[PDB]
Amino acid sequence: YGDSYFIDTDLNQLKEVFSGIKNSNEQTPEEMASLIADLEYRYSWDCSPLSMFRRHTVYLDSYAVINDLSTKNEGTRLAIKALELRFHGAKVVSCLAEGVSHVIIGEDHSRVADFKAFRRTFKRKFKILKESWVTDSIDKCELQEENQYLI
Amino acid sequence: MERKISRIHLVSEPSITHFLQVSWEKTLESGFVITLTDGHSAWTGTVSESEISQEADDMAMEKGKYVGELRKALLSGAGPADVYTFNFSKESCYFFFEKNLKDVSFRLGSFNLEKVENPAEVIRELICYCLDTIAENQAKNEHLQKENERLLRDWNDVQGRFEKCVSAKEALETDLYKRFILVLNEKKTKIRSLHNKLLNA
Amino acid sequence: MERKISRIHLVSEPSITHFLQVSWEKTLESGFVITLTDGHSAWTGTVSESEISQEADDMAMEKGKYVGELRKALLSVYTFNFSKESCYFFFEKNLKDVSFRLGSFNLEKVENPAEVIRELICYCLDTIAENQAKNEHLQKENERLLRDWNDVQGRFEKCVSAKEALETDLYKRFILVLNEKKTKIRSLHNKLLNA
Repeated sequence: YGDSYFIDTDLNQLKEVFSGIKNSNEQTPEEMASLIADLEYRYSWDCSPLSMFRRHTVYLDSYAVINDLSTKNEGTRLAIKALELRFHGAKVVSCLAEGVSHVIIGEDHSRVADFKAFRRTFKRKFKILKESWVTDSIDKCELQEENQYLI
Repeated sequence: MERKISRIHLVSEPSITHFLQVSWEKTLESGFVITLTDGHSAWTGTVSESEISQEADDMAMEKGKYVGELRKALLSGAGPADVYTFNFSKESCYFFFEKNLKDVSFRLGSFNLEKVENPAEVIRELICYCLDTIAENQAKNEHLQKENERLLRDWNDVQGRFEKCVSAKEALETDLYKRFILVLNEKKTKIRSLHNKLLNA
Repeated sequence: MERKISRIHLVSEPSITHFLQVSWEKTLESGFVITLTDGHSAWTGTVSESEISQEADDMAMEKGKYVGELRKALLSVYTFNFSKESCYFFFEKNLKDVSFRLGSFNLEKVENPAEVIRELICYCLDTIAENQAKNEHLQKENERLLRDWNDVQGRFEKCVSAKEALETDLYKRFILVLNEKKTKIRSLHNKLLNA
């Protein structure tokens, strides 16, 4: 490509080099995201303050029932939650598979009974934080340091 | 089943107030009952086969323009610019819905009225339906005010999110390009160093 | 100036209907007037100042059992026993092992049948007009705010999608150039080592 060992490419030259390289779709989104995460972790690029939810595929249980198309939650804030999740790179999923490692319910947290029942059943001990943490991305708009995770 | 409260005031006797309450029932094709009240006496309406037949065969309306006239004359649908002399003869107990259209009095409105079967069934219904209508008005007012507050707060939140995402994109393009330049320059330096070593290997 | 609306359930006899209509005005700090009207026979009586202070002092209990009970009676079970031969309205609060008399408002009867019906007609008409106007203003207000919300949702969604697409294709191009440089590094290492 246009990159040279004697003449370095500045912002504009690198932009032109990238544009000259044709852009298409040849890699699956899952594989491309996985390689992005691996490269970012290999040289500490995932620490960007705007994109940290690439690995954390948070499942939002916006559906009370399963496989029912006769209802539509109009005027609800679930779209706001989806936008907040996709701002940092997290993509929500509506179909359950084996790749989902987190289950998050909406403001209806009075369902602690099923969480208690599933703690004894599931060996995958889930982690549920307070709803203030997600609002901290708007109010504080700052990441949470690792010093909070202590004894 | 419903009472239509329409603002109306008599002209002949301003002290005595009567309501031109055309409380049409559901399935108006089946029929309707007129409701005129004064405080102590009421009146209703009946529908008969002969009455339906004469209504169909006398006025002779097939794809006409009487719906608007019904809405304006009976429900006072006209704007508060033209006064309608819908005076109910209290002394005669005769309601003639004559049309004072530019001071021309044809023989238009003259139909019989039926004796009320029970004034209670209309008086109680009116005094309960007015309260029910006020209560539901207050309820929908409160609910829509709450919805207005929710809309305002979510609009402000998503405007803030729009500003934040614009800033994030503007910083992301620049810092991504800078990181790419740094990585590629480091890789080029690695290539140059390895080539220099191989040149005198 | 306004009128309170409340619903009471009568287990014994539901075939007889009575409605309370008391217009509240002339606050108690300078005398008050209680007006009663069933919709057909109005009894407008003037209460006295000798039944306001002694009500909370005759039995000598907490004043809450009067002020709070009056406040929660308007904001919503009494048994209705109205004597037509005495023209006096009273009600007794009956519970299990608890019985405290509450209503002791003296009332009289008027003869005018036109003043009260005019007041009720004006009240209902004005309430209907004001609630319709306020409600209509509020539907229009919330509907164009919800249109603005829909527009801002759409523009935020498209802006976020554009940002994500730019991030994705920049990542794709950087990945391509990084793979190119990785292959170059591998080839140069092979040249340095094998040759």
